[PDB]
Amino acid sequence: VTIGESRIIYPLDAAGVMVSVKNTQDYPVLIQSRIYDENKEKESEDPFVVTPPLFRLDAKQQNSLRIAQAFPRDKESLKWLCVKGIPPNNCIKLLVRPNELKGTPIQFAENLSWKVDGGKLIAENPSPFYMNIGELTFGGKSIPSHYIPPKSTWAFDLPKGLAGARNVSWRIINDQGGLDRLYSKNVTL
Amino acid sequence: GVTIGESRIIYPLDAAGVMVSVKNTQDYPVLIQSRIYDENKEKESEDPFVVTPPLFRLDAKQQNSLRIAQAGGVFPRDKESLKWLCVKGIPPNCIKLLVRPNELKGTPIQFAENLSWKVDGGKLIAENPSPFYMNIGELTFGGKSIPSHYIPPKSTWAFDLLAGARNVSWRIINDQGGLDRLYSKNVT
Repeated sequence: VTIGESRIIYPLDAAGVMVSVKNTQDYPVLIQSRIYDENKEKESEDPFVVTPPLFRLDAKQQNSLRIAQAFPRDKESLKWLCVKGIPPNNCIKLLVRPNELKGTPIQFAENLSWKVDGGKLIAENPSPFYMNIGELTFGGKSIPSHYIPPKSTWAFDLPKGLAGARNVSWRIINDQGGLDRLYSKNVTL
Repeated sequence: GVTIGESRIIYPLDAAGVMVSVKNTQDYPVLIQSRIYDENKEKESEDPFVVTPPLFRLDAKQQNSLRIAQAGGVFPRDKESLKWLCVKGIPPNCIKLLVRPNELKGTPIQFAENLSWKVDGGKLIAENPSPFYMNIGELTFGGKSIPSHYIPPKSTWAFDLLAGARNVSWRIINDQGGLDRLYSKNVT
């Protein structure tokens, strides 16, 4: 059972950040750590280097990884750190954040606007931060979470029975991995 | 299996409640039992917080959320207080809960450098003058790793241990659950 949802905030053009990994089992695991693009696809040339990229983490052991940059300055960019283990898969958001950005995601959570078209509920995020939805309800039905990209949109597939629905509520996940306060709006017609 | 970073919950002292998600990573359903404990993971006579729902079903790979609401504990306004939320998954995990007065200026990383260190009685003793828990993520003394423990606010922590050694290096864990920059000092 996991509590909360960690994310890594990488200040844009920092030389690197350190990240702790822990083996929760009483057996050793070989872990491979790699940074992927926002869709967990391997990039042509990795935008980040992880050290050690591959090592043996013994039973109950904790170890630090170095993540080093190898980007727009008006908004965040999303990558993923994925740690894959086998005997000798956990993906976490790596939010590349320009120092130029003012404020934090919770200050912009209320600013999402919503439309319905083509059977989808579409969020618009005018802010420079990923609005990482952690709870989403439309017409009283839970909708699976997905981030709303900065200065962009995200369109959610809807379960049956929601034609005509108006009422959306949401919570973002804050930088600390917790769920923020609830906001409620009607869909713009 | 392999956890990345270390989540904590920041509870503003004046807040009615906070919310956190819980996920069942197994391919079978479990019943989630949640409770709040004191800083030593022991039950209090009257729980200073209430978690709802205290018991619920999470099916395979499903997630839901818990509400943690203060329930009458009187917390000081001059420093942080530490509690634990512990969750157990049962067929049909503990996280720090840091109570933070709105009166406090700054965040932990702004005071991480201010730890000072002494050695007495075979222990390495950290002094934390700040009003925040300094949650150690990495600690070395004389080049040897020392198991981490929080350094409580306006107080101290003594680590079991190197008689000649004077050089301490440390990283705290920031509010986001990540490792902060490295600091080095010699003991006083």
